[PDB]
Amino acid sequence: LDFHGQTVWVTGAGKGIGYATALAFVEAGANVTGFDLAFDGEGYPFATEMLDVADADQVRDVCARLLNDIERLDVLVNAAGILRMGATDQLSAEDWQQTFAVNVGGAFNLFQQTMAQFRRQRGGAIVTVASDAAHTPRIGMSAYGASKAALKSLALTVGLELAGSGVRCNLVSPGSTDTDMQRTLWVNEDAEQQRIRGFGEQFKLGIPLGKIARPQEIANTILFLASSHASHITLQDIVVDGGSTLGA
Ligand SMILES: [Cl-]
Repeated sequence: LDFHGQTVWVTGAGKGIGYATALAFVEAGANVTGFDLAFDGEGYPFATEMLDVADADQVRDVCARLLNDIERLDVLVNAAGILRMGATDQLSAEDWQQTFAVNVGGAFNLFQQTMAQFRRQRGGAIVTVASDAAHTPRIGMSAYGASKAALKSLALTVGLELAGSGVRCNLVSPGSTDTDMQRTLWVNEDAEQQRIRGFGEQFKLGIPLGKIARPQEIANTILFLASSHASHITLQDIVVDGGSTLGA
């Protein structure tokens, strides 16, 4: 999958899926810029822009600055996100509000500052990282799954709005993935095997392929959706979860 010479932006690029994705675009030849709240590593194989995707003004400022110097934004990847868990009636107000400002507002702000650019150049590709929790109700994640469902719907209507301009807009929806947020947030030790088996009691199915996702495996799916191999694919959402939702 060749991306040589293309300008690619990736949010949440500091860790996990976003970092894996930004790195994959570099390994595919692209000119990559990663955006995130912090970049605490000592080095990054892409250019990096500190940015709070929930701060609508900061997004306007950084995008205006970078759009001044780039002809063309070939690929935008929305991968920012935060996970706040709890039963619906126990979730704190802060957790509810920041879940939405990040998981939905983040993209919203990026769309508001980039959609003119996509209309100007008349093409390119967008991929947004939703979640399996947007395809199926998840105990403990009512708010998180709902933000990712709003994100998906936002991204699809944006896709319909730009299709006249020839912009393809798609989503990937990951299941359980080996990340630092997932590792720490497990704590049950053999938690990785308990996830693969499933939790019948909470109506959460196991994983038929018998393994959890690797971040590179999400990133590769994004690269396909961003590439010209997917030249007739728009408004689709690919679930990457070993089959755990049985295709839902
Ligand atoms: Cl700035």
